[PDB]
Amino acid sequence: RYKRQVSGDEAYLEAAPLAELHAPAGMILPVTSGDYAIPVTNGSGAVGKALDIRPPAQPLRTQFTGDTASLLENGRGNTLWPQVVSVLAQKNYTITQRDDAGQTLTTDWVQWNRLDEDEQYRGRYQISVKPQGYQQAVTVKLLNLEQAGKPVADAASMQRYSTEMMNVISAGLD
Amino acid sequence: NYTHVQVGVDKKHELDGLDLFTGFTVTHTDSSASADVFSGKTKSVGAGLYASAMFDSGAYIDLIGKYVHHDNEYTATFAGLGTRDYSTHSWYAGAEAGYRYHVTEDAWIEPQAELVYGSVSGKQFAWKDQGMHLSMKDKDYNPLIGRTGVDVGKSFSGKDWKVTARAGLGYQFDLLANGETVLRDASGEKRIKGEKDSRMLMSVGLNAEIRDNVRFGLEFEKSAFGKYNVDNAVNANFRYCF
Amino acid sequence: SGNKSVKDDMLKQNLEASGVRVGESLDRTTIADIEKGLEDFYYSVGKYSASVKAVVTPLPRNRVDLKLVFQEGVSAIQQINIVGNHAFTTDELISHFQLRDEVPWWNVVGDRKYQKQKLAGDLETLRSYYLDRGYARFNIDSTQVSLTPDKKGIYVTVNITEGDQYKLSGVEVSGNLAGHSAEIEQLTKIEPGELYNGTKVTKMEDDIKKLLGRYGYAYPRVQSMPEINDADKTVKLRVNVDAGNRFYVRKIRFEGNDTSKDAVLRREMRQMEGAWLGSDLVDQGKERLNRLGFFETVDTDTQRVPGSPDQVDVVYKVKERNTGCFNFGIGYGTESGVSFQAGVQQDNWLGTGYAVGINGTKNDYQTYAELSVTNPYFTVDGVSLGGRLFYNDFQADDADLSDYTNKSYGTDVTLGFPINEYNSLRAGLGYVHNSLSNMQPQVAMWRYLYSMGEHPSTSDQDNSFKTDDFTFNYGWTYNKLDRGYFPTDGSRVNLTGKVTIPGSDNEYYKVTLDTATYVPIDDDHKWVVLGRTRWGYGDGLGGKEMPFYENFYAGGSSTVRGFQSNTIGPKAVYFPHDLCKSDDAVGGNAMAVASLEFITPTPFISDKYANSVRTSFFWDMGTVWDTNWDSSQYSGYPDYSDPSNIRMSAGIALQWMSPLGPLVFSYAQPFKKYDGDKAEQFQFNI
Amino acid sequence: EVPDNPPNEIYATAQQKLQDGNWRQAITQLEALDNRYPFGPYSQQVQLDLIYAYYKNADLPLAQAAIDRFIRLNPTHPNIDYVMYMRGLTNMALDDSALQGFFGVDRSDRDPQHARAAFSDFSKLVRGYPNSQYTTDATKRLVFLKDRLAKYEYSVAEYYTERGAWVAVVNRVEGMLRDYPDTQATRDALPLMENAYRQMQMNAQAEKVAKIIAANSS
Amino acid sequence: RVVYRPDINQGNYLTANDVSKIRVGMTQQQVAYALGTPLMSDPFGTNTWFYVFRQQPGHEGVTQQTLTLTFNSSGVLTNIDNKPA
Repeated sequence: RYKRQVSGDEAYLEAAPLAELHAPAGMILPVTSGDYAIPVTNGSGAVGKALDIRPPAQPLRTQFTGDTASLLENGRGNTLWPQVVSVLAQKNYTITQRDDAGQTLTTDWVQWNRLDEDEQYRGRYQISVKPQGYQQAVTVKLLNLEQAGKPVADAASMQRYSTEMMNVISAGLD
Repeated sequence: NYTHVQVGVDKKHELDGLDLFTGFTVTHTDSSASADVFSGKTKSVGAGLYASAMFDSGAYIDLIGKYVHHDNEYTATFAGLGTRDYSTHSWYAGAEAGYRYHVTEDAWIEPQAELVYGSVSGKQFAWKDQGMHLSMKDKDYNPLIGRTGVDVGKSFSGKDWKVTARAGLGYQFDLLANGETVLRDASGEKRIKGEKDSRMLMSVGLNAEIRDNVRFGLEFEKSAFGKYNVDNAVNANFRYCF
Repeated sequence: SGNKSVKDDMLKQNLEASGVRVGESLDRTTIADIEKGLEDFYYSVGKYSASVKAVVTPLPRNRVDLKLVFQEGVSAIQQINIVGNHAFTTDELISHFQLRDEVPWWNVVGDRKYQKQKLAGDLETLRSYYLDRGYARFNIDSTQVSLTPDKKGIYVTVNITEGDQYKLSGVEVSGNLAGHSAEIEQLTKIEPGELYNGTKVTKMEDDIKKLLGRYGYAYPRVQSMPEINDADKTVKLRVNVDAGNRFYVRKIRFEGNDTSKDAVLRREMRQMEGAWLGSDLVDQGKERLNRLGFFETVDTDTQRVPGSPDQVDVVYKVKERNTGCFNFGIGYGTESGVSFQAGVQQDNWLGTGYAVGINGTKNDYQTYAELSVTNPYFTVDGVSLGGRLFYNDFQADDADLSDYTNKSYGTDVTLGFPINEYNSLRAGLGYVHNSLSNMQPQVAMWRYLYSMGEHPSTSDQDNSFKTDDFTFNYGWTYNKLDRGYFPTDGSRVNLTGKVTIPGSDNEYYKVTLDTATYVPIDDDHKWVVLGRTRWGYGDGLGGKEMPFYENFYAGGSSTVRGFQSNTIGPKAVYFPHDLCKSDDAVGGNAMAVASLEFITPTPFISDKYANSVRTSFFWDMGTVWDTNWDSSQYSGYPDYSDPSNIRMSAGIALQWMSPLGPLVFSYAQPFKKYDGDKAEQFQFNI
Repeated sequence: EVPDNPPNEIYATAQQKLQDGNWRQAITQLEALDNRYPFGPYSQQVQLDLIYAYYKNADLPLAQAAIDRFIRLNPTHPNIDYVMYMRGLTNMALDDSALQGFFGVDRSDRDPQHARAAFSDFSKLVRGYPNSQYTTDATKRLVFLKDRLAKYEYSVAEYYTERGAWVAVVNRVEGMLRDYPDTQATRDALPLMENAYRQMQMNAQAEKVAKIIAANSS
Repeated sequence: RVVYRPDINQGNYLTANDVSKIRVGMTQQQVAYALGTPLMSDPFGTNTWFYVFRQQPGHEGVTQQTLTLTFNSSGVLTNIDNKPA
C-alpha cells in the first residue's frame, strides 16, 4: 500500500518470548546489570500492520487538549454563531441539526470526510456550544461517535483527526 | 560492422533565462566491411569541440564538430587494388535545434532538425598492379547532410520508473553529395559522383534505471531491406554490483 | 559572492560553526565578530586587499537575509634572508623551506602565496636542520615579517644564533624500566666519536616506545635531557623511561561492517582477545584486514576502559567497498542469430567470506559456461578449498576459417594451506576432456598429432580426435602487500605448476610464475614505481609434446598493451590446398614479460574522489617464443625459435574504481614492432 | 519553482498531496514552507509531517537530525511519544535490511551498533510513558532486539570456542549471562562455558555451572 | 600437524618474582596493584580470584601455571593455590 504502514519487516512479532533462568541452591547468579531491562507493560495495542502510523494533527490560545477544542477574547463573540451558520451549507454543504441563534447551542450531523487514505465516509457528531470561561465567547466543539468505514470505532487517533477537521475549519476561516 | 567510442569534457553556466554550454571531445570508430570482391578494415580516430545551449522556454540549440584520420586497409581483386592502405584526414561539423515542449507530465514532445557539412581528401592511388594504368583518384569531397526528426521522451523518475523512454521517427536526406572520382581504362575514362539519400530511423528500446547502482540498456533496430537493403545493430544489457 | 581563492563551502561552515546558521536569530555583535574574523582569515591567506561587506535585507514576517561582498584584489612573498648565519649559504636553506620566494622559468612546481603556518613549519624545519647536525646551542632569536607601503609585497627575515658543534660522548638510561633492560641498552648502544643528531634521539624515544609496547606496556612515559658540557664542547643524554602498567584487552570490538559478519573479521587479527596487548600485533592485524581487499578503509583505535586502571579495548572502524557483480545481456542480430550471456563474479558472497564465479554464454558461434566456488577457511587455521567446473563447446563452425572446432569440459578440486606468516601452499587434482574436430590444414599442429603415433593426411581439412587428461597441479603464493587494490608497498609472487599422472592421453608438464612488486619513493606513499613480470615454460615428456591449445599467449590488457589482444607469438603457416604464412599466431611454449610503471595522482579532480582513481606512465617489455621449431623444414621462412624478436611499447594507463566496477584505459605505442601487430590505441577492459 | 503566495493554500496543498503520497515533491514543498514560515501557528505539525515524509522517503539520517532538533526544540510536547517511536523505528530500519532479507540470511552476527541504539531508544520510550499508544509493539521490539544482541554475543563466543582461546570465552559468556540471563542464547551458550572450564584444568568451577544445566533440563 | 599455527596467549602472565610477593592477610587494592587486575573472577557465591597462563607457540605443548586466591567478604586474602602444570 505504501501509504500508512511501517516497513514490511514485521517478522519480529513471532519471536520467542523470554524465559527466566533458575538459580540452583548452593550458588547465586551474578547481579543483573539492568542496562538491558524491560518492565511489565500493558497491552490492548494494535501491532503490526493494524498499528497506525500517521502524524497526529496538531490543533490550531490554540487549544489542543484532545477531546476538547476550547480556543479563546473577542467582544463580538456572539456574532460567531451566524458565522458558523454561514460555514454550514452555504460555505460547505453542512448543517446543524438543532442550532439556536442567540444560545449558540448546536448539535452536529453525521458528516462524510473522504480525505483519501482509503478513509470512507466518516460520520462525526458533536455539540457546538460557545462558552466564555477565562475570556470572551470561546469556541468549543465536543465531538461524539464516529463511523468511518467501520460501524464504530474509538481509537484516539481517528477521533483526534475527526475533531481536528472541524477545528482546522474553524481556525482557518476565523 | 563497426564500434565507435568517444569521450570528453564540458563546461557550462547559466544566464538570464539561458544555459550556455560548451566542451571538447575525442572519438574513435573502427569498422570492418565485407563485400563480394572487397574487404576493408578502417579506423577513423580524431577529436573536436561541441556547444549546447538551452532555456526555460523549451528550445535547445546544439552543435558538434571534429576532425578524424580515416585509414583503411582494403583487399580488392577488381582493378588490381590488392591490399592498399588509403589514409586521409576528414573534418566535419554539424548543428541542430530541438524543442522538447511539455506534451504532458510524463512526456515531452521534441521536434528537431539538423544539418552537417564535412570535407575529406579523396583516395588517390595507381592501379598499375592490374597491368593497365587505370588511375583512380577523387576530388575534394565536401558532403553535407540534413535531417528532420520528431520524438517524445518519458521523463520518468521516482527511482521506481527512473527510465528514459523515447519514441518517434526521423528522416535524413543528404544536403550535398559531391564525391566525384575519376577512373581510367584502355577503351576510355569515366567520372562519378554521389546523389541524395532518404534514410529512415527508429527509437531507443528501454534506456532504463532505478537508482545510483542499477543501469538497464536495450536498443531497437530496423532493417529496411525494401529500400536499399539497410540494417541496424541493437544490444541489451544491465549492470549491478553487490 | 566575491570570494574565489577559497571555495564557498568552507565559508558556509565558517559561518555555521561560529553560531550563525539558517533559521536562527541574528546578533550584530557576531556580525562584527565574523567580519573581523573573515578579514583575519584573508590576512592569513595573504590577501590584504580584502574587505568583506555585509548587506542586510529586511523581509516581511520579521525576516532578514545577509549578503556578502568580497573585493579581493591581489595578494603578494618577495624576499627571504637568513641573516645571522655564517656557515651556510642562503640558497641551500631555501632548498628545504616549504615556502618559496620565487621559482625559475622551466618549472611550475610552486606558487608564491604567504601562509603563516607555512612559515612556522619552515622555522621548524630550519631548527631541525641546525640541531640534528650538532649545533645544540641554537634557537630562533627573532623573526620579522614586513609589508611594502603598497599592500602588494611581503618580505620575511630570521635572526638566529649559530652556537657551536658538540660531540655525543655517551648516553644512559634511568627510571623504573622493564626487567628486560639488556635489549634496551642494546638498542641504545651508542658508539662514541660521532657528532650530535637530535632527530636520532627522537627516533630513539619513538622506537623505545615501540619496543616497550611490543613487550606489553602500552602507555609508557619517556623523556630525555641533553646535559651539555659547553667547556668540553660535548653532550650526554639523560633518559628517563617509566615501566607503565601491563595492559590487557578486555573486549575486542568491530564497527562498520554492514555485510561481513563478526566471525570473518575475528578470524583475522593475530592479536588475541583477553591477553597482554602488543602494538605490533595490532598493527599486523590491521595490515591483514587491509590485505583482505574488500574494505575501502580500515583504522584502529585504542581506548582504555573508564574502569580499572589497566584494561583497554580496541575498536576497528571500517567502511566496506562494493566488490563483485552480476551481468546479463542478449545480443540478438540477423548477422549473429541469437546470442545470450549471463554471470556473477563475487569475491565475497553476501559477506560470508566465500568466493563464487558463475557464467554462461550461448550463440551459434560459441557455447561456454563455468562454475567456481571456494572457501578460504575450510578449517579455523586457514586451509583453503575450491572447486571449478567448465564447458567450452564453442563450435566456431561458420566459414570454417582459421580455427579448429572443439568441445571441452573439465572439473578440478584444490586445497591450500598457509605455512608461515605470508605463504600458502596449494595442491589440487583435475580432470578434463577435450574433443577436437574439423580443424584446418596448417603447420606446427601436425607435429603434436604425429607424436601420438597417428599420421593424418595434410591435404584434407576434415577429421577429429578425442582426449582425456588427469592432472595434478600445485601453487605457491608469497604475498605481502598493504591493501588489496593498487597497493603502495610490498610484493607478491605466484607459482603454478601442473603435471599429468599416468593413465592420461596427454603427457606433458607446465610451469608459470608471476611477480608484482611496489616500491614507493615518497614516505606518504603517493608517488611509487611498480614492477610487473610474468614467466612461463612447459613442454611434453617421455618423448611426447605438450598440447598446442594449452600453450601461452601474449597481448592485451594487463599483458603487453597497445599491440593487440592475444597477438604476440610466432605465426603459423598454411598447407597448400606452397606454404602460406598465417596472419595470427598460435602460441609459443615460453613467455616472459616485464613492466615498469610510474604512478602519479591526477591533478584535475579533487581529494574526495582522489583515492578512487589512479593514473600512471608505463613501459611494456614482453616476448613469447616456441623452443620447439623445425628450422630445417622452412628455414626460408624466418626462424622464430630464437627469442630475440622482442615486442615492446610504452604509454600511459588509467584505472578507475567506479561503483559499477573496475575500469582500465591504456594508450601505448609499439616501438620494436614486427609483422602481425594489428595495433590499437585504447582499451576498455573491465 | 515555488509560489510565494499566502500560507493557507500552501499548507492545504501540502497536506493534500502528502495525502496522495507524492513524497518526492512533498519534501521540497514542506522544507521550503518550514524555512519560510519558521514560527507559524502550527509549525509543530509541519515538523511532524517532515518526519513522516523523511521516513517514508527513506532519507533516514536527515530524519534523525530532524528528530534531535525537535526534541531540543520543545522537550515537553503532548505528542513526543510518536517522535520517540519514529526515532526508534528509524534506527531499526537503518540497521537490518539488505539482500539477506530476500535470502533469509540470519542477520544475527552482524554489526550491532544501530541495534543497541534502537534498543536504548525504545526502552527510554517505554519506561517514559507506559500509558501511550505505542507500548505493545514497542515491547515486542524490545524483546526482539534483546534476542538479537544475545545471539550476536553467543556467535562471537562460539567462534572463540572454535579457536581455543579458553579465557575470552569465559569473559564473553559471563557478560552475556550478567546482561542477558533470560534468553535462548545463554541457554545454548552455557555448555560452551562448561567446555571452557573443563579444558582450562580448573574444573572446580566447571561442575558448578553444570548444576545450572541441572536446573533447566526441561 | 604441518600447517602454520599462530601464537596463542589467553591469560595474565606473572613471573616467580611476583609469586614470591604473595602473602596472606592484606587488602584487595594492594594485590590488584601488585599482580594487575584479575582477568578472571567467579561471579557465583564466593568472590574468589583466578590467574592463568596460556602459552603455546603453535603445534607445541601448552604451558599452564594457574594461581588462585580466596577472599572473604571483608577485603583480605584467605589462601592461595599454585599449580605449575
